[PDB]
Amino acid sequence: GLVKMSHPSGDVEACMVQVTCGSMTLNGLWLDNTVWCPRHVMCPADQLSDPNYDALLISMTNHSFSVQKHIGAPANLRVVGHAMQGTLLKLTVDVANPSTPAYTFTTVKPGAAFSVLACYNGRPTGTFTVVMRPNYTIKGSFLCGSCGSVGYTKEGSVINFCYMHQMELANGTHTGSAFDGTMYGAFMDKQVHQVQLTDKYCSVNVVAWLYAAILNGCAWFVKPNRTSVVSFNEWALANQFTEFVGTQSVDMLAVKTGVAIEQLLYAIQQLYTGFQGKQILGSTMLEDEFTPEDVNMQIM
Amino acid sequence: LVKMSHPSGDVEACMVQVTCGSMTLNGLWLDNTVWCPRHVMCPADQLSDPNYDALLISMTNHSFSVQKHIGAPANLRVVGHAMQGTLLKLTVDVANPSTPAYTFTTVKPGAAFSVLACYNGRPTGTFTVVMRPNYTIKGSFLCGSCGSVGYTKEGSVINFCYMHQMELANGTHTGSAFDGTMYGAFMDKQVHQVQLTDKYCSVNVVAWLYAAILNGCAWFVKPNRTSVVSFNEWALANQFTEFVGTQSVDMLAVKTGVAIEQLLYAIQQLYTGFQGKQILGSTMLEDEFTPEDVNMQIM
Ligand SMILES: COc1cccc2[nH]c(C(=O)N[C@@H](CC(C)C)C(=O)N[C@@H](C[C@@H]3CCNC3=O)C(=O)COP(=O)(O)O)cc12
Repeated sequence: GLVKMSHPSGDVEACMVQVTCGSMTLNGLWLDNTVWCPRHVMCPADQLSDPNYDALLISMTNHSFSVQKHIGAPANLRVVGHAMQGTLLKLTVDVANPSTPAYTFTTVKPGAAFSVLACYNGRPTGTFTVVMRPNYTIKGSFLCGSCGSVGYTKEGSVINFCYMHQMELANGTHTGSAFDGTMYGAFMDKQVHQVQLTDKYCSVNVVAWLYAAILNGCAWFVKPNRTSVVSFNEWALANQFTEFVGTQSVDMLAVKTGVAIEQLLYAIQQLYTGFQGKQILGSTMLEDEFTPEDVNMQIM
Repeated sequence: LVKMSHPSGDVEACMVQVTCGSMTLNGLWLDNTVWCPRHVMCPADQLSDPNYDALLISMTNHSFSVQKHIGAPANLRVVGHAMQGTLLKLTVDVANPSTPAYTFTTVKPGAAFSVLACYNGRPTGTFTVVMRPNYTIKGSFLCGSCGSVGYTKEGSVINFCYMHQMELANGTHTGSAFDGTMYGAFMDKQVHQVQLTDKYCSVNVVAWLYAAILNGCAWFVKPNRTSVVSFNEWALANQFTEFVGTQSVDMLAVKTGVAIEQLLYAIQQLYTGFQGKQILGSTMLEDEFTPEDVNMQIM
């Protein structure tokens, strides 16, 4: 009973713009008087292989950037200021966005989930939820012209913006910026080829998923045997597994099932070996794309 | 290959709480009409078998109160109530200023649509389902989600295709088309209901296999071929839907040079087992991705 859920995209659609510098164009996020977009917008296609953004910046001026609002309330958008921030450009416009929602800037830790709004030419086209892999990449769907799309969560009315798209790596694997400018996984926003670290299973999400299995009757894998957290984080470091860090959302699951964290840590150790042709909520491989928060809100 | 819905801000602009005595759920506000599941008239007790025909005439000028909570808040005075199928078609003295260009098309099994789940007239989450061959959906609805809406978008035209109404034994859901008719003809009544046995969306597996080939996973292709007509006869006995090709499945055939009928035969083999192999990271066949999905996302 567990489906990939995203926040309703509206609030964010009200903030998407197109940013242009010469002929290069991408997506931006118009919050109040500021417009954020990736800095590789300044760089001509020729210098993309080794750009000199400190050069490009000083070489640029407000007349280099044109911002346009293609959706909903149309907009006369004029830049009056610019700064670069890590891999992020911080343009200043003269009209505050009236549809600016309550927002903050938190950097996601691995394993956590967030919604992302897939935009092209400052026009939203699709929404989908991802999880921040331990190798600090994401398995989204992103095409030509999608940079500057945004990733956001939402507690209450506050949108926590967390991700701006930037690049694609090997096949299908993507990464980007936190809004403090820093690229996740210390990747370089250049057209060079770059190698990713190895992807690990987020152990906490596996735990949640097993909990959701218990909640839907699929419990055959629950044995009395228990492996500690301290012991688990040790076996974990040598089997492509993340340190298990327990949270109160996990304790809540542990009570309504009466099955302890350490019971499901020990099963994880057996099930990575092989299901031996068995299913848990329809799958043969451990699921790590669902958070304990997810399982709580969804199977509540 | 990710599960992807449309943006929802358009649909979010139309959501609305409808309240009728003790009962409350979501509606959709387009022009001067608010749509909603008709069981709001039934008091909570008497749902085991209501007389919606009785309940409707018992209604008066002020039986329904209607609130908009997002954007410009508002109570709306209703000026006329008509029924239609399992839905209440309510008439309101203010046309929705954020009304989009829309149609009401019934969805057929195998096709994907976006859902916007609401509780008390408030959008909370959005996802994408496929309509199961047995006319249920595998979704995530809780208490008060009644009235949430499923849609597709063809250009900038919202195609409303679903209003959620109920949950069967374990979390398989259904609702109505906007013509009023329940998918699967389940009854908007509080009784246990048998869902037919599901099947495999043959076309969506052919799409998914084409998604593999595109990503370099071609090991399962062999020059053998099963004809569509052969397949469907076979499908009847093996829990599959009949295959109906498409301009979109044809695009995959071209940019892969792999015939539909090769993957039809390839389906018949893989239905047994993968023989210790994996396809895009999976052991069983995957049927929730459409030929349109594969076309858009590997393009
Ligand atoms: C009667 O013996 C049964 C046996 C076995 C299964 C059964 N299922 C239902 C049922 O589903 N009943 C509908 C109302 C009837 C009249 C059609 C309902 O309740 N629908 C929800 C949506 C549901 C809530 C849970 N997830 C959803 O999607 C509304 O949105 C309101 O929500 P709430 O009443 O406040 O929970 C009755 C029943």
